[PDB]
Amino acid sequence: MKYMITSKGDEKSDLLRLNMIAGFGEYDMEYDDVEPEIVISIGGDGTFLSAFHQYEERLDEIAFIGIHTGHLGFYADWRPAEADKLVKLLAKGEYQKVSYPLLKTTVKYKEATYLALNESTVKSSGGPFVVDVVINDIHFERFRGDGLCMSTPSGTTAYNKSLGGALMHPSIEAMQLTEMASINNRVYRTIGSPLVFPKHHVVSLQPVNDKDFQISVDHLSILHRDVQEIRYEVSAKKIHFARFRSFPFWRRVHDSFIED
Amino acid sequence: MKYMITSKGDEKSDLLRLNMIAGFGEYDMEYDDVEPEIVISIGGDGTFLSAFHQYEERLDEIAFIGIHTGHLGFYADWRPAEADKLVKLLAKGEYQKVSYPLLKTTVKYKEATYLALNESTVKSSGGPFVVDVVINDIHFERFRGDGLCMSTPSGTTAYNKSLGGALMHPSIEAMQLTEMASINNRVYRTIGSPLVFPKHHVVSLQPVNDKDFQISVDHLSILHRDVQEIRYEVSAKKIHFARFRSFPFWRRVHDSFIED
Amino acid sequence: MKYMITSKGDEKSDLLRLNMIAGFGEYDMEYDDVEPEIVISIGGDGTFLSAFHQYEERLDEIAFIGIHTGHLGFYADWRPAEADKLVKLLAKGEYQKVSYPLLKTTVKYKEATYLALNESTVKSSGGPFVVDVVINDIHFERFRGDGLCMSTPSGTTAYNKSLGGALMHPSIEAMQLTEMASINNRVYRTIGSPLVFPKHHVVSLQPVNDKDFQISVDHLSILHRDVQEIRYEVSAKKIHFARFRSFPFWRRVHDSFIED
Amino acid sequence: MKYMITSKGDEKSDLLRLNMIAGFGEYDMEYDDVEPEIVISIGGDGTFLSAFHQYEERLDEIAFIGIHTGHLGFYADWRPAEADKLVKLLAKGEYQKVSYPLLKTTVKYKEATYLALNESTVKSSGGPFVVDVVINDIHFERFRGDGLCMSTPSGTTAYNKSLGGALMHPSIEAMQLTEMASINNRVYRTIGSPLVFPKHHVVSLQPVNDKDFQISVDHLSILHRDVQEIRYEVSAKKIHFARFRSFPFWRRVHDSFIED
Ligand SMILES: [N-]=[N+]=NC[C@H]1O[C@@H](n2c(SCC(=O)NC[C@H]3O[C@@H](n4c(Br)nc5c(N)ncnc54)[C@H](O)[C@@H]3O)nc3c(N)ncnc32)[C@H](O)[C@@H]1O
Ligand SMILES: [N-]=[N+]=NC[C@H]1O[C@@H](n2c(SCC(=O)NC[C@H]3O[C@@H](n4c(Br)nc5c(N)ncnc54)[C@H](O)[C@@H]3O)nc3c(N)ncnc32)[C@H](O)[C@@H]1O
Ligand SMILES: [N-]=[N+]=NC[C@H]1O[C@@H](n2c(SCC(=O)NC[C@H]3O[C@@H](n4c(Br)nc5c(N)ncnc54)[C@H](O)[C@@H]3O)nc3c(N)ncnc32)[C@H](O)[C@@H]1O
Ligand SMILES: [N-]=[N+]=NC[C@H]1O[C@@H](n2c(SCC(=O)NC[C@H]3O[C@@H](n4c(Br)nc5c(N)ncnc54)[C@H](O)[C@@H]3O)nc3c(N)ncnc32)[C@H](O)[C@@H]1O
Repeated sequence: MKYMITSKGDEKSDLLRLNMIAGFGEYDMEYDDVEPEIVISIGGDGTFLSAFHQYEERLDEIAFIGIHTGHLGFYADWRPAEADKLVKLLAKGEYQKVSYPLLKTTVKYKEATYLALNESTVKSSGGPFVVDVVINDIHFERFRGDGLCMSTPSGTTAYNKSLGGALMHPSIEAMQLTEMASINNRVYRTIGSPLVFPKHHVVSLQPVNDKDFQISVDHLSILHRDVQEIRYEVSAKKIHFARFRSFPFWRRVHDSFIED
Repeated sequence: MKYMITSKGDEKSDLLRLNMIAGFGEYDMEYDDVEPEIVISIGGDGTFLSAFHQYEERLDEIAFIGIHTGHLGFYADWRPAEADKLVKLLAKGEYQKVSYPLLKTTVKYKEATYLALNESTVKSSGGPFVVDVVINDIHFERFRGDGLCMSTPSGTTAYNKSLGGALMHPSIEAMQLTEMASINNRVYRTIGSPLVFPKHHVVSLQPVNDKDFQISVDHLSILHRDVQEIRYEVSAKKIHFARFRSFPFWRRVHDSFIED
Repeated sequence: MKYMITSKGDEKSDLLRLNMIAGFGEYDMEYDDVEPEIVISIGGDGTFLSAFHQYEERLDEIAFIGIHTGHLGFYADWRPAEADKLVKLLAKGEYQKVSYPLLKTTVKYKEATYLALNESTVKSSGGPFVVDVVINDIHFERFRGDGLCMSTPSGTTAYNKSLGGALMHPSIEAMQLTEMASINNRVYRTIGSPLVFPKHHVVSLQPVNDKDFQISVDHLSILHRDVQEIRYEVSAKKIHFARFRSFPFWRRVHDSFIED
Repeated sequence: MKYMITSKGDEKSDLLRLNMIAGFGEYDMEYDDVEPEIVISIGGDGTFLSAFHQYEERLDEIAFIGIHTGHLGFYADWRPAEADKLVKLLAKGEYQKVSYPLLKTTVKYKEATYLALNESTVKSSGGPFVVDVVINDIHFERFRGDGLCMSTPSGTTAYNKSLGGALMHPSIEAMQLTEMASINNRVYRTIGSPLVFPKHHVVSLQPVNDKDFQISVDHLSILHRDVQEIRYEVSAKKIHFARFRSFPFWRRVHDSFIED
């Protein structure tokens, strides 16, 4: 089975990568970073993010594995000392697949589309941030403030969390929108609360004056000029994980935030 | 078709109720508050809550209608001046059904079960509130504070909202747990963020010292003594609404909180 | 110099108390719990609270000392192993005084007055909590929700903190009001933000319907019936601490919440 | 008495400015925008901000007046239709002075100092924002997130408010620090709560890796490279308002946020 391995780049991660490759050499496993069926990421959640985007064009043909070298990561839930056990199980195909929902972002000017594993956020180019929020073609509110964040289920433990958003189990096909320092006057009104949308619901952000926005997708952040619309919806695409043992999302949340 | 009508009790509501009954008299409609197929609530969301609990034993045989007399209610989304149009459509059966998820609460000592349309909350009898939160048999945290609130999707716009919870579209089969003034020390740790659970996930609250709790279910609030466990899960039962026109949840949220 | 010692009641605290008394016996120190000039509290912040209220009638003649036996307390900032050094310094009068502001609460029906070291809160007797907030005789808002909390500066690290309140340096003569799960509709409006008031500002809570309130003052909580007004203001009275070394408030905040 | 008038620039504001000048011509009043004793700002709070910074070098020789043309502003608390009454009172010197505290910001690389009427905030140049917070020379925390905001008392109703900060009466000489989307892990810890500092307390932000910061002061925002320290403290300088009638801060808060 074709596979590839990305690395954080530091000494610890590269040597672990080299050892796993040597181990894979003792099995019927072909290293291939062009069309792998298995992508192993060694490092943190930031390394896993990169691995995901590196292969976002063939998400349906890939099963991802995360190794943390590293504090306990949400995506990288494998200890380094378990690497040898890992190469074994991967070789004999003793694993099933677990899928998480993704977020689709469409920027219309032409138009560009992006896929997020964590979230996509929108900010202004420097001036004040003012946008109209439209839900399924119905004007919901005019948001004034620092920006808006639209998170996937697995992304709720990231940026979303810092903004007061709720943590959602990744078996729920939804996206969550949170506010960033909204102005609430006797003249300016936002909902304040995070909003959780189901599949097929479309949230559209529309410029009021300034048409330039700094739009981020996970770790990537690009300036978009002359934007007519930003469109959010639960993607039809999903990310597939290879799971060899039980590591429940809530236990992962506990170990990362409460006590490990 | 059998039907019944509850009223807020004030002059406006009772007279509207009497007029609708007279109108139903002009059709093949039998008033029956023992086995109605249609329950019409005239008043506010508090009146609708009562109507729901009054008939929670036959939820699968009933379609609910809410009339607000009344500011725009989340459950009571019919204007009084539309009552005559309402009686018409109900008579000719020109309506489909919309269902919302419900919350099941199980209190073990024996055990009692309750059904919530909005939420179920837990507080102490007076002393400090300390409970262990267990998710699917795994200890998640030890909560210290004022209490915990477990909300249905449609209930997220109620008490849940005041506690910083997210608003969830009621087509999502989930429950949301929020904290009430949790103590977060260098010794006491809670997740802080709201938690959204899917169907079949079980959240269990377990006493640490005091075994007495003030437990609320929607408008009802009873003291429970010698509690061994409080168990939350998305109910297998659902509430059924009769819908005659489009009134989207998000538009309802907008009209109630942003601008009507 | 007259002195007295209160104890948490457990083995550790009582024996420490007995040892300190024996140590004081080696100096010109008279034990007196009726008119002490020095009150030593051994236990936690809950024990210190009790010591304070036990002697709130002679606050200007007393210097308080807190010993934690015990995690690091905000009021009890002395390690048990430092007790012997403590008895020494207290005997030779090698200490200056540090004062913190207090909160005065006046309940009118007749009227009762209370003094708080941490905070005073107001809740309903069971029904909904609705009160008019009047600042210096000007109606500020009508609050609907679970309740209101008025905190002293040193109390801001307590209940106030759990409600989203700010931490205030105790050299600032002020009181801070925070909300408890306020309902914010398109019909019900509260400020949302905590409010910090200076000396001589008077905040008055006035019933709208229900005249019965559960009113707490620090650890004490009594039901008041037929209340006409609750009045908050920075007290003219202050609590006096005896300080032998530098232990800055912000360092105390750090050790309690960040890392000790 | 020397005076000057700034304007929002729109038709309404300029004509009001021209009329007031004509009115001042009927009295012993000399227009002078180089050394005015009275600065009148016509527009919004953004116009008042500009007027303040335009003359921040002679704050002790100036009394500011704000006219809103305009919704009710916090600094611009004069209705346009009251302009004629205003010119009268100003001419006869029938006014006393009210002073609000200011915030001093010192950026060391050399060093630059800035004065804020509302707040000063710090963000990263694009990468992650990581800084060490030092209070009076004692390391308090390592902040990871979007940024930090340090607000004056009168500024608490602005940006500070959107970040969950408390509203402080401007008679209190203090500054308030609030967080912007802080990361709180089991490895990263911030206080979370807003912090209110008194006069003479110094808060210092120190780079951990990236030494470049986008630093804002009210409406102004400049990038600073190779920063060694950002230092916050309550300024010795104060802004002076000319007051002709009672318009209490809390009433101003009410009219702006609750109901006008
Ligand atoms: N910057 N940053 N992130 C540091 C933390 O991000 C973590 N992380 C990561 S990836 C690490 C990384 O480099 N991430 C870039 C991410 O930082 C997040 N972020 C940003 Br941008 N601003 C943030 C902010 N202000 N607070 C918290 N997180 C923020 C946001 O999720 C963005 O995709 N993914 C998750 C996840 N799903 N759940 C919980 N944590 C996650 C890493 O473990 C690390 O601990
Ligand atoms: N108390 N109260 N509730 C007043 C508001 O509750 C509204 N309401 C109602 S029912 C009215 C009533 O009497 N409700 C009792 C409910 O009050 C809510 N509640 C409580 Br208890 N404490 C609250 C609090 N502190 N803040 C806000 N809501 C609170 C909680 O949802 C409880 O079930 N249902 C909803 C709903 N699903 N979404 C939004 N609003 C709802 C009514 O419209 C009314 O405006
Ligand atoms: N309940 N309780 N309190 C537990 C914590 O209170 C601490 N404490 C105490 S006293 C301990 C005690 O028994 N306190 C009763 C206090 O509990 C606080 N409280 C209440 Br009531 N409800 C709370 C809640 N929901 N969350 C946090 N604190 C709450 C409130 O301050 C009340 O006066 N004083 C302080 C203080 N000034 N700053 C920080 N912590 C303080 C103790 O150290 C203990 O860790
Ligand atoms: N951007 N903006 N501000 C719009 C509002 O700022 C108001 N304003 C102003 S000045 C208007 C303006 O142009 N201000 C620039 C200010 O915007 C504030 N600000 C920023 Br930057 N980001 C914000 C944000 N995300 N949310 C709220 N306010 C924000 C911040 O206070 C900054 O100094 N001062 C006050 C004040 N002291 N209290 C309350 N409101 C104030 C104006 O009335 C206007 O309604």
